Amino acid sequence: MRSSAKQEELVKAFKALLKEEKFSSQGEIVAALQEQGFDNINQSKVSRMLTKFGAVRTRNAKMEMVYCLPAELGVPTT
Repeated sequence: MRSSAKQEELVKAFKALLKEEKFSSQGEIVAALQEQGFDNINQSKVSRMLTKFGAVRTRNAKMEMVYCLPAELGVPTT
């Protein structure tokens, strides 16, 4: 019985957005999360999360170089 609104959402959202293979830059996912429901996001937050989580830029179904997520890296805990 503990309803504490912690930032364990910005992490599920971040990893999910990347794994969908749509965003081709930081600023792209920066704006995306603002539409999702995060008013605490900027270019530094997105560039920091990319380096922190360890995302990779790869060619998708249509050869577009977009941001995606490799093997399980960045489990919610801290």
